[PDB]
Amino acid sequence: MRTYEVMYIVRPNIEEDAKKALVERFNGILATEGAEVLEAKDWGKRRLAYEINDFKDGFYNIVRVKSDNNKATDEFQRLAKISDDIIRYMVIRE
Amino acid sequence: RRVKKNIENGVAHIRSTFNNTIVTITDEFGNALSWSSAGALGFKGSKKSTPFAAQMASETASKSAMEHGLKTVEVTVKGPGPGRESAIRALQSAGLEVTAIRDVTPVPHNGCRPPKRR
Amino acid sequence: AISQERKNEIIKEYRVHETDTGSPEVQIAVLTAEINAVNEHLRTHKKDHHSRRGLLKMVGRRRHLLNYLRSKDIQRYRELIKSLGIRR
Amino acid sequence: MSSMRAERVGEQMKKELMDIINNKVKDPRVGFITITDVVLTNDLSQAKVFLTVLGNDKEVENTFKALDKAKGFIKSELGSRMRLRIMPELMYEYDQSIEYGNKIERMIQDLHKQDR
Amino acid sequence: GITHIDYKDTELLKRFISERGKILPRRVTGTSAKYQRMLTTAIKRSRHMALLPYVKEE
RNA sequence: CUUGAGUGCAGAAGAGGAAAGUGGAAUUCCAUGUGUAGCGGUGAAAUGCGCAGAGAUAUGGAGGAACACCAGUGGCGAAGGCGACUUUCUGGUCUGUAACUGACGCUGAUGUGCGAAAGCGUGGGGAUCAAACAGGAUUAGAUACCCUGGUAGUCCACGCCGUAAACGAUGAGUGCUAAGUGUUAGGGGGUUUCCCGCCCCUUAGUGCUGCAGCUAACGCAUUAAGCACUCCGCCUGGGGAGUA
Repeated sequence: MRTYEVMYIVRPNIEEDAKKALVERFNGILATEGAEVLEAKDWGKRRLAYEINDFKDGFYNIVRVKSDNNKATDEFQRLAKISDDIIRYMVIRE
Repeated sequence: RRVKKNIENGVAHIRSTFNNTIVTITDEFGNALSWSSAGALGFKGSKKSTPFAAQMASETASKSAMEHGLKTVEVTVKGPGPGRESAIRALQSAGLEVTAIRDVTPVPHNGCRPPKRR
Repeated sequence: AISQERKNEIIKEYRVHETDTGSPEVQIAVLTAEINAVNEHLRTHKKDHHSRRGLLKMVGRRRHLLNYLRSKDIQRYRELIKSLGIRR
Repeated sequence: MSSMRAERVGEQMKKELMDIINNKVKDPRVGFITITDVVLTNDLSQAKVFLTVLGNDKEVENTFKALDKAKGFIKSELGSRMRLRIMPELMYEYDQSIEYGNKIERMIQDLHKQDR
Repeated sequence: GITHIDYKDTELLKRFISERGKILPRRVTGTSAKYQRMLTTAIKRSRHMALLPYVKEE
């Protein structure tokens, strides 16, 4: 039973509706396999220290989940890779 | 307007190897209009590396720089050069308004192996 | 590599008296569990030689404890050897 | 007292010396963007380094009082870098030719003044 | 006595960083080796999120 | 029987190992914008590229490799070796308690594994570097040192090879024998309101200086090359010879 804090960056170019759809879909796909979200927080607009590829900024938001060892990474490592609307992410432990 | 670009704020790109010095003057975004090199002005071999060659190349570059008009400029330092320490005073004495001095040393984060021998 | 809870239940069910934690039967049982876990890991991860060295040390410890048991009391050794199904 | 070999040793020692002095001598609080030139005896046991500093006559002194401590590190790394057998002792001296040459340009004014 | 360094608390990660954005050596900051290891881990993790610069001079 | 050994319980640190993914700098190359006559090289030169637009600057892209700061006379590992970050799997060690098994221990021929770099086989990849090779330079001569390129290789997967100045040139295990002073991971006590300070005590590493003692000397000295016991490996003048 391990807590996997994960934060991810969505580009500022998205619309508000698309942004909310992204956030809800990602929390849902994170927690749908057996994980249960303990805290989903929207850190919000915050200046980056480097242009990622060509975007100056992004949206920080944090999701904290506890599950088995292969419920958090499994869908991120695919979907975040294909989905170009995400540009940065990682998952940490306790 | 490429030839006669009227801008008083560009950036000064000097480059001084341990054998040669290349000086070029660009715009703020970095559009080159003129340059000077020790190899262009009769300096060969060792005399290219000597600091006064770099200073005089800086003078002859600045001449063409204000030929089209240029007042303020920022200096970027690339590589170890024996002529760079007096270059800033050379440009400022040439009739310039140097604002920011920045040393840009490309230091690789252990990307490629350096040549073993000299 | 066996989770603490699995360790506790193995020493629960291979115990000899209610307070016993370390004894040839309990140690051999938990060592067999760890050996099987590391064997599974090496089955999945072949070129992992440090873990295999640790597994060899575990196998040696278990074999030495088994020899001690067989020399000390034969009947409990004879009933233990088939409880986990080892030492054909 | 000089041979081509000493010249090559001086050039290749200058290239590495400038690198180390400006990229590895952290601890001395007075780091300075320096230029250098090095000469050696024919037997490569003695080497003279000539360099320039930016600052006043107390900042050159602070930088020198820092180079004096750092000489050990410089010699260690330099021997760890080059194939040369015997580490030459190193002393650091200002390149007075910079100011002298500048004074050398000064009387040029006098020649042009009287002829004008 | 913080006893835990978190990479989302950028104030502490800027207090122990250079004007070049590089990690300050333990001698300059005067911290402990254990907390130094935690600090460099946190700083690298923050750098991975573009939360801290790799090379800054402007 | 519990002292050695081991399992527990509470903790600790770690570039220990294998697999996948992610990131920045730098590199070469490609494309584009500006821009003209040079670039790089050396002691000096020369080879070569450059008007077909070079080098320089700015932007974008492709691919490979290794991870600047941290970085330490630091850490981990049996050795070789292991430094970007995240996750998964996994080995070892240390501290305190210690009720638990109750000598279950040490060494270890044969045997079986791991084993730097180079090298071999089948494939893949190939950015930098670079044996061989090509050219130039240097030289009384230069096949070399220097420069311009550059193949194998350096990288990955699976096999083979099984060697090193593989070194602490010090086999493993255990016990005893003055001290002083750093440093890594812990533990405990005291003081202080409070440790974020400090002092004292202690365990396990890792350094330096030094008694007794040993050594032919250099030197080692609680990490012994001292005092003892156990087991294994090896030596008996130099060359021939690591030869037949």
